[PDB]
Amino acid sequence: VPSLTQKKFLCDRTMWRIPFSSNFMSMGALTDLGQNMLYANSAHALDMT
Amino acid sequence: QQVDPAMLAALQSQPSGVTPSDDWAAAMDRILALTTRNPEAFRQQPQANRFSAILEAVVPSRTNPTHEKVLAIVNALTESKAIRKDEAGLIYNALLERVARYNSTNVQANLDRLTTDVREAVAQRERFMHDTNLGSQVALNAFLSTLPANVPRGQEDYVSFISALRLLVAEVPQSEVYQSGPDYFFQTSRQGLQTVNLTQAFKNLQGMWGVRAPVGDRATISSLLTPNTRLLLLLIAPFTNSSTISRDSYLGHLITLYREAIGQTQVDEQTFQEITSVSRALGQQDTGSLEATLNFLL
Repeated sequence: VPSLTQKKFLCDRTMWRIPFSSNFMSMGALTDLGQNMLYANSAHALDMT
Repeated sequence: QQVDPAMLAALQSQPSGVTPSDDWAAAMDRILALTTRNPEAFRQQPQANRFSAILEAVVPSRTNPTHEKVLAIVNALTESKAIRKDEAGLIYNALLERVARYNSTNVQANLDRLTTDVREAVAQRERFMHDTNLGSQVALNAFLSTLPANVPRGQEDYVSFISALRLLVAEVPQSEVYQSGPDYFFQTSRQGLQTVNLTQAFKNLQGMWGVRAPVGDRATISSLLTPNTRLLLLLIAPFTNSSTISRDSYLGHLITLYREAIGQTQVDEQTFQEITSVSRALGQQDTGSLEATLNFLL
């Protein structure tokens, strides 16, 4: 009998980590793209939807 | 091992890396890129460790040396054994409570006067390790203010023997005299043997300084001398030249002959160093490398 396909992926026990960096790597704790705002009192908002 | 205690206070409370909060002249020395070894080393640090140093150098922080000035005192008291070493974690836990209780402009400047005379006026502690009047000069000047200066026979050699005994406790930093019980003693070394009973020696030598004894008398002084007096004369022998007690007193039969007995061993030890090194140069039984060696030298 013919067949459509349907698929998912199970990945439990963990988060979804988005790194706030530039190359999205783990270079350090005090990140790459983050540390240009060390002495910037600059109220960034974000509409993460 | 160290000389100064405040350097160890500057080793236990200062940052090892260069910071502009305390050593500005070395932290600004490398921001402007003017250094002999590795000059170009501050541009290539990122915005993390530039602004965390370049802000703090053109306007320094204002820290408190109260916790550091007391370690230059608490160490200076435990170097001289005023406090037990098991105890300095309590007194710094009590001095820091003290000088923060009664703090002022004055006490912060009064500790700073006291972390200087434990540096340059603690040179007395460097002084009487050399002159050793810890227990050798002012503890023996009570002994020379105890002996009677009126000896009937030999008035002149009595005050030249103790003139050579004050030189003994002066040219030796380790030797010291002391008051234990009703009599004074004298040890040639700390952690040392050969304690002479100094009161029971000059009382034996009293009434003895003029004898003019002949040279055919050896085994009489078992009822006349005492072996510690015979050992005190051994300890006065290397610091006694040939002009102290000249030739013909019985101490000239003792002090001159004790220098010859020391004069035997100060060249036969060099002989003994040769014999114990040629037993492994030709091959010799090391058990029988000392039995016949000592019998040739005694």
